[PDB]
Amino acid sequence: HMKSVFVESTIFEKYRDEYLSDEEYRLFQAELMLNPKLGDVIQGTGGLRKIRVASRIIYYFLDEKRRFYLLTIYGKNEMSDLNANQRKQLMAFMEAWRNEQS
Amino acid sequence: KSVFVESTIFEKYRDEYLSDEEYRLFQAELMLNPKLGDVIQGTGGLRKIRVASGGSRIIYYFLDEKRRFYLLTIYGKNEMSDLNANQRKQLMAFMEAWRNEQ
Amino acid sequence: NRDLFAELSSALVEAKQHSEGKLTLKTHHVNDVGELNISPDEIVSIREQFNMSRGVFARLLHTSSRTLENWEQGRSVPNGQAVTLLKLVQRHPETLSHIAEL
Amino acid sequence: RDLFAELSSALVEAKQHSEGKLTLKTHHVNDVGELNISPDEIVSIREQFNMSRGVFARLLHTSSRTLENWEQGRSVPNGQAVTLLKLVQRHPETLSHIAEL
Repeated sequence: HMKSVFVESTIFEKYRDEYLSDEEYRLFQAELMLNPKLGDVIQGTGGLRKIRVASRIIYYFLDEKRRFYLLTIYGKNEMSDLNANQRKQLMAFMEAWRNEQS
Repeated sequence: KSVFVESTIFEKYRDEYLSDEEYRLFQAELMLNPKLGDVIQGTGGLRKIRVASGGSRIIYYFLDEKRRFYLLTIYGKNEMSDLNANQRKQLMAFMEAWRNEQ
Repeated sequence: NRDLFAELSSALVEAKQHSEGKLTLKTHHVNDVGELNISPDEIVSIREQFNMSRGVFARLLHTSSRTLENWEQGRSVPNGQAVTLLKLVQRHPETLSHIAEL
Repeated sequence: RDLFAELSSALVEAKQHSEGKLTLKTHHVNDVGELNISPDEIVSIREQFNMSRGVFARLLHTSSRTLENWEQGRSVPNGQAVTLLKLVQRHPETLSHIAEL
């Protein structure tokens, strides 16, 4: 048995029901479980991953020991993409994780 | 492909001995092994098979050419009269008189 | 109240008459599946109607993704029990959940 | 509803959760793992439906001899075989579904 754990942020927590049903979400947990790297990394975010599952797009981050942090969830076109400044910030933040896990 | 033909007698008394499930099962069993019931000596090809589950049940059948089972009668493991030799003789007479005409 | 010889006699003259085409008796036609077959396209469609990746679905069938992909491209033919499960989840989608929680 | 604000909030929440200073809603999920079945459980499954090795093996789309090899412990059934067997075991009605297939 390979066990995996999914930690929902409060944002993802409150907005999950409005988009993804329990079944679709269970399927999502399975799919992401078998392939942790399934979501492709956002350029310049240093390890932030994003996946589109059709209720479309999800931002998540992969930790050590098969732990997944589910950050936020929304539709295909909803909010504007992160500009390079924001990307630099996100990566800089992520380096605390990369440094702490080392 | 094989065929199960019922006599009016068998049709009448079938429900009280075989339920539809164990009947379907009986047909499957008999289909894999048509000769499963052993011939009664001196009857000219009459076969008798015992079916279990409580008490057992007895089915008298005759296996014809082209894989068709003639199901004659059915009753309980508390057995009816084992046929008098005269009766077996008369039966084989009818069977041979049937066979010769072909 | 019930006599064997009489019954066998009646049933055998009945049977004779039915063979002559001179009588109609309640009849069960039964043919057994010799083998089940499934096309690659069918495997793909089955996997697709559940909205599943090769990996997850293959995990459910307790086989490798490579193997399933080999079935799907026709480089290999799934075994008998495999085809049985596939046909089973094709007709009865409920069973895949059963398999999952097994 | 801005994206960067939510990402930042979620990420500092995540940092604190890793630190252990915060509780978040979390799901523990485990795999299907592997299945295994004893020969005696197999023969018990066949005996509970009161059917011969022939018929049973027909439903399992296999030879009687193979089934015998399983039941006598002379052989181990493949993955889909064990799956199917377990399925019939826990959900007997399945055996009928397979029949009418």
